Amino acid sequence: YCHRTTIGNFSGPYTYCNTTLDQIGTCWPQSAPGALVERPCPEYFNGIKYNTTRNAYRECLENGTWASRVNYSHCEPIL
Amino acid sequence: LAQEAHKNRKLLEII
Repeated sequence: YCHRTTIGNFSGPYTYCNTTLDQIGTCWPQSAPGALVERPCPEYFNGIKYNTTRNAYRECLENGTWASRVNYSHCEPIL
Repeated sequence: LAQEAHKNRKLLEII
């Protein structure tokens, strides 16, 4: 439960991906199978980079769950 | 920055 009490209606797995957390704290909202859920990673963990052209492509599984591992390694300094 | 971005991203591979 990432949205908490103010999450909305219903509350079940079914064929839809729901709020999922991450090591760095990346809260992934509701979704579904075969859905490319992309988002710019929080590289600004101090104050580095002044462009930021990388992304985090975390697609959901086809059965109805999140993928094994997300490609967050694409994040790098401003060089 | 020079030595932070690394640890920052180093924590990204864990994701």
